[PDB]
Amino acid sequence: PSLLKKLLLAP
Amino acid sequence: SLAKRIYEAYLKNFNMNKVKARVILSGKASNNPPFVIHDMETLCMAEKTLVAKLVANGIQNKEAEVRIFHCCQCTSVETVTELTEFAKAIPGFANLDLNDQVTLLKYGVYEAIFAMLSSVMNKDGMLVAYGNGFITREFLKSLRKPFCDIMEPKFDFAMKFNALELDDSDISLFVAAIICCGDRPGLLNVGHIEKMQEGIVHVLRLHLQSNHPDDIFLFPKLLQKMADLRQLVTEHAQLVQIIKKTESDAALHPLLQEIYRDM
Ligand SMILES: Cc1cc(C(=O)O)c2c(C(C)C)nn(-c3ccc(Cl)cc3)c2n1
Repeated sequence: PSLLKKLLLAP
Repeated sequence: SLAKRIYEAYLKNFNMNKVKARVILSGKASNNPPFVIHDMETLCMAEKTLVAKLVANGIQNKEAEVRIFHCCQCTSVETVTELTEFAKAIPGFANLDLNDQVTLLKYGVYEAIFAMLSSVMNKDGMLVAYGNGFITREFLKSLRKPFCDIMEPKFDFAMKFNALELDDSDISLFVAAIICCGDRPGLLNVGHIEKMQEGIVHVLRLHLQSNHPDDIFLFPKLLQKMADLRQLVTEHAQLVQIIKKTESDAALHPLLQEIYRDM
């Protein structure tokens, strides 16, 4: 789970 | 109404824009005007109020170049965060596959960052620290390699970009076009992204025609600026790798390391 994906998966 | 929606998403998502910046740069920041940073003394004076002084995990007694590095990269981390939220508001972006969203942001964010950075730059220096500091161009050049080589190409780009006299309604569309670029390495749904690109580019083209009727060749000028930015980022990334490899005290934020990795 990359950090950019974390930003994109935000609510 | 695509042009208005993108302009609205830009104003909503970015803490800094050209209207807010020119207010501060013109000397109208009444409460909390910017600290002018023009030598080592005024850097330390500014840091006294603008940076928190931790007890052990601190940047206090790191080298000046490294303290500026940390301030600059933390601003970039927040701009990346804002750019991600901005992209999500671009119609069609959220329906892309997740890996394509990553790729577009991976290659786009720094072209957008240096485009938008022009808004806080003039010939003498640039705003930093959320509009609360102004660090002179000469002072940055006076630092030691390789840190003195980072900002000068960005000032050069910004002088010619600011000469086009775009406003925030223009820039918002320009950044959307940077992000929705069908040319990025490793993209999957190329055809659909090229059509998103075409749609945004079309709205940009129409917008420049309405907003800048005095310069009927403004659009190809801006196409050239997108190519200038991609080259500006590839050269910047090489400087970043030098610093990541040879500068022990310049610890790169993991989000930026992920963006630069394999770019
Ligand atoms: C506006 C800006 C962006 C970046 C960026 O890539 O996010 C950056 C970096 C990377 C190495 C993190 N370094 N610097 C920078 C460091 C010291 C000095 Cl004196 C001037 C500029 C930077 N500035």
